[PDB]
Amino acid sequence: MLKYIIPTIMLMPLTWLSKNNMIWVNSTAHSLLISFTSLLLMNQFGDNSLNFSLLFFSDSLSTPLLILTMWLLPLMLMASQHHLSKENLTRKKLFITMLISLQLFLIMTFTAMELILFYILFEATLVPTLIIITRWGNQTERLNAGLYFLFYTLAGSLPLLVALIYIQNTVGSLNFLMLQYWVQPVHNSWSNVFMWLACMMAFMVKMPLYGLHLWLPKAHVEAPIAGSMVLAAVLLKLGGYGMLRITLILNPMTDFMAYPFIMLSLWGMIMTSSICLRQTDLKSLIAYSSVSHMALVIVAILIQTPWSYMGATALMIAHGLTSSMLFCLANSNYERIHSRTMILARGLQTLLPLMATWWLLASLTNLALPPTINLIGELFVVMSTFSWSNITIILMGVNMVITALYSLYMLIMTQRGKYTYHINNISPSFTRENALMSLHILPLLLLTLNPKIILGPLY
Amino acid sequence: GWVRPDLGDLSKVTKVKTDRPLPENPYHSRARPEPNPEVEGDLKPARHGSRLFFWTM
Ligand SMILES: CCCCCCCCCCCCCCCCCC(=O)OC[C@H](COP(=O)(O)OCCN)OC(=O)CCCCCCCCCCCCCCCCC
Ligand SMILES: CCCCCCCCCCCCO[C@@H]1O[C@H](CO)[C@@H](O[C@H]2O[C@H](CO)[C@@H](O)[C@H](O)[C@H]2O)[C@H](O)[C@H]1O
Repeated sequence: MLKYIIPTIMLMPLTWLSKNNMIWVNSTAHSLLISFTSLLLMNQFGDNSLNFSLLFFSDSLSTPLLILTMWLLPLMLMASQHHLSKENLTRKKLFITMLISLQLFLIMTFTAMELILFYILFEATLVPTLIIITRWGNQTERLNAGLYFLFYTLAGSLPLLVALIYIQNTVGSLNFLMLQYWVQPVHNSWSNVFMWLACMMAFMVKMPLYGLHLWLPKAHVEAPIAGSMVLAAVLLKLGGYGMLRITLILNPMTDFMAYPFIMLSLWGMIMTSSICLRQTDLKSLIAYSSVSHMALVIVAILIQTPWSYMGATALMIAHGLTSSMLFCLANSNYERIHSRTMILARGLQTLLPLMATWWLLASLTNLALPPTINLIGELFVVMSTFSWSNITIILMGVNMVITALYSLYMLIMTQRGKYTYHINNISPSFTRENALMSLHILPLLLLTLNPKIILGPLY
Repeated sequence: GWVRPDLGDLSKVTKVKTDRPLPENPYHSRARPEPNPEVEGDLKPARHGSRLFFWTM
């Protein structure tokens, strides 16, 4: 992985040694070049994962997440450089450094072969993320949002640290390849019930699981746009990726420990979808949309079927691009009217016709219009949960209906109707804003032509 | 014919011949516990280094 780790680090010298007026051009261009080379990770085999060294390996699960992560860095740079224009030069370079360091921790997190190396990097992403939210957020509440984000995560992570170290003691290793062959079954006992909880609660909080999700709408509403992009696109998927790996050693206890969390997700997804119908804040609506989508991922990981794992892998990638696009779309409105109130600026399709096309495409992927990968992921999950229990189609069906209602409600309220009279600073969409939107939707729609590369190890 | 010893004579350490056998275990000592088995051999590099978690050295 050094062909990706090292050039990612070299982005830091590049940013700091760039001319004062070229920090965005240089960092954006060279982070796109790194994104290009990440496609070499798709040298995947039918039987064996791609194991580079004792430290790093890349299978079909981590490969698409790595490519999503490295694609997101250039997009985040494009999305931030407007609202950071008045920033002090050094504080602009420190902002970019926080994003580069986040990418560094992320690509190492997704390829760590040892679970305790995964834990440290998994935890290391907190610091740059927290600093972005609290230093470069705009509102007073960004400070409270930082604390909720920090302490929700740590409340779960610290038990996970104890469980992993206990697992290394008893099994002798935490290398994920070794665990595949040395895994022993988990037999019922209160001791194992809490080993199971410690291994899964840290990841449940990151997804987040319904009930434990309150940190997420706070963080999104306060984060800067680049922070919201990485939060929704990648950092949520650290929970999913971690769960997909650790469940290997939790069998067969996962048979009955899953029930309380499937119930929370199946019911929680209807509850958070319905919350979206009455949200007044556009960013908060998108945040609650992520909770509903990630509920499906939690259910799919817990029912442990080949179809559900394929569906979860596609959902994580599809959600990553769609939710990131939606936050970017809402941000472009915010940079004009400087409010997140959804009902404030209406009828924008009249004033920004092409940006209204992006709003349409983003909404269609969010409601999972076939054959988007949003629909492929969501459909595969629904097929597998139906076999788990037929009655789940009722809850899946209702969520699909409510998901369409709030997706098109967001489209209709902001883009259609009459424009707000007194709002007269809706300038024409910039090239930067249109290119940012297209760099989200075009790769998302292109992946429909070749969806096998985002279906994960069980394809 | 008794001669008085000189100053320093009676404080001399003298040798005495005896036909009594020297005691073997005057303290009545028990047998001393055996020492811990000595660790000997050629110091080789640690196998695969520290082996602490993920570290490869
Ligand atoms: C620190 C870089 C990562 C930054 C992100 C932070 C990640 C989380 C940090 C927590 C610790 C996790 C570190 C994980 C790696 C440690 C395990 C390891 O790397 O193996 C032992 C390592 C030898 O590595 P080895 O596999 O043998 O490869 C040899 C290549 N010549 O031997 C070692 O342990 C030392 C290696 C430490 C890794 C950094 C040092 C690498 C050498 C580059 C130093 C810079 C040299 C250039 C100087 C520029 C001056 C301007
Ligand atoms: C979000 C929170 C989710 C909470 C989920 C709760 C799951 C509850 C699981 C309960 C079953 C635990 O597993 C159960 O534990 C006891 C440990 O005493 C084991 O049984 C053992 O202790 C009991 C004492 O009660 C003895 O009678 C028994 O002889 C002994 O073997 C059982 O063999 C095992 O079946």
